[PDB]
Amino acid sequence: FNCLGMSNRDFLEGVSGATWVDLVLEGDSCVTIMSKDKPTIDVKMMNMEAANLAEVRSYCYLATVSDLSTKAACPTMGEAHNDKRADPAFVCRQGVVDRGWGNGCGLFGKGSIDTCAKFACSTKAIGRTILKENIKYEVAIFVHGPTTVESHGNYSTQVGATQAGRFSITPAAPSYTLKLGEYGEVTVDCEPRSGIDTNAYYVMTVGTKTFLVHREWFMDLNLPWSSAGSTVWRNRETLMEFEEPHATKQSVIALGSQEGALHQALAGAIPVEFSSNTVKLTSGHLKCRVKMEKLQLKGTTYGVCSKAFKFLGTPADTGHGTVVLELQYTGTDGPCKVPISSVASLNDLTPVGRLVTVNPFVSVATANAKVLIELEPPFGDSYIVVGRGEQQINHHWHKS
Ligand SMILES: *[C@H]1O[C@H](CO[C@H]2O[C@@H](C)[C@@H](O)[C@@H](O)[C@@H]2O)[C@@H](O[C@H]2O[C@H](CO)[C@@H](O)[C@H](O)[C@H]2NC(C)=O)[C@H](O)[C@H]1NC(C)=O
Repeated sequence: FNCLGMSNRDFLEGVSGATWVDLVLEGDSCVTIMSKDKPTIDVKMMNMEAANLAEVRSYCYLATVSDLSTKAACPTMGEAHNDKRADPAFVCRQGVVDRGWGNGCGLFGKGSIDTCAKFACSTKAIGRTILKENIKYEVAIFVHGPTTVESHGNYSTQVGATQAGRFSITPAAPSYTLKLGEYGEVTVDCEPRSGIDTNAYYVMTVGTKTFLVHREWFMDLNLPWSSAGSTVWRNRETLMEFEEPHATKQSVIALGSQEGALHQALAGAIPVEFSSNTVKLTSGHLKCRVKMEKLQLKGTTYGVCSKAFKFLGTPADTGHGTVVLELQYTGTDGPCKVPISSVASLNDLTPVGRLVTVNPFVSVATANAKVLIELEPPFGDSYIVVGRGEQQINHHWHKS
C-alpha cells in the first residue's frame, strides 16, 4: 500500500510550485511523490476488478438421457404423436420403420415413429458479461509521516496513525478526497480511461478454470444452452439416438462428454481468476491527477531533537538511487525534528542529499524511539549525518 521495497517504483516531483501532479498508475506498480514544504506520499494501484457481473449464456455437458418413449404408428395410419410432446419433459424426434405382419402390423411398409428422451443439465459451462460500468479501481495512498522499519509496511498501524488509506475509483465517481487527519487531505481524480481490452470479450466459466473468450467463439458454438432460466434449448446434443429402431425401443445413447471440445480452444481465450462475484482484471492502467493543495505538513512547530542519535545498521540500497536506514533516539524529550541530512564531506555547511522522508521527527516522547528514513544521496561518496557538533554521528556512503 506504500512504495518502499517494491521494484516498480517511480519518484515524482510534480512541477515547480505545483500543488497538483498528473500521474500514471498500473498493476503491480507504485509512485512516490514529493512537493516542496509538504509531506511525501505514495499513490499505488492495488486491485483491478469487474464487480457486479451478470450471466448471459450457459452451455451444458450432460447426464439425463435415461427415460425413453416410442409412440408407434402402423403403415398408412399416419404419423405418431408421443404424449411426451406436451412438456419439454423430453425431446422427441420422428422416424419410420420397415414393418408389417412380422411385427403386429396389418400391411407392409413404412410406419411412423416418434420417440422421446428426457433433458436436464449437469455441468453448466456458464459465462457472463462485463459492463464498462462494472470496472472498479482500488487505489491506496500512503503518507511518509513518522515510521519505523517495523510499522512502515503494516497497513493497520498506518491507518491507525492516519498515515494511509485505501479507497476505490469508479467510472461513476472517478475521484475522491482522502482525508489524512492533521496532514490535511489528498484528492485524486483518476480517469478510469486506460489502454486495455474492450468489454467485447465474454466471461467464460468452466468448472474451476475461468477464462475470457470472444463473444462469438462462445455465443456461436454448438452445445445445449440456457440464458437465465431453468429452460434449456438446442438440447439436440442429446444425439446419437436414431439407431433407426423398432417400435419397442429406440436406443437413446447419452452423447459422450468430451471436454476436449472446450479444452482444445484453451490458449485462444485468456485465463483469469474469478471468485463467485469477482473478476480481477490484470491488464490495465489509470491516468490520475493528484491534486494536493490540501496536503499539509505536521509537527512543524516543534523544536529540533537535541540528544544523541545512533544508527541501527548499515543503510540499505533500495535499488532506486535512494537508501533506507533506521535510527534510535537516546533522547528523553518528546516529539522533536530529526536533524538528518546528507553532507558531501564531514562538517560542510550546506546539505546535498534530498530526503525522501521529508521533515522527519521522533513521533513519541518515550526515549529510544526508532525512526525510519529513506533518502537519496549524491552520486559518489557522501556522508549521512544526524545531530550536530559533538552529538552528531555519521556514516559514509558511495552511490554509482
Ligand atoms: C501490524 O498490526 C498489528 C499491530 O501490532 C503491532 O503494533 C505496533 C504499534 C507495535 O507495538 C508492534 O510491536 C505490534 O506487533 C500486528 O498484527 C497482528 O495480526 C497479524 C496477522 O497476520 C499477526 O501476524 C501479528 O502477530 C498480530 N500482532 C498482534 C496485534 O498481536 C503486527 O504488529 C503487524 N501486523 C503484521 C503481522 O504485519
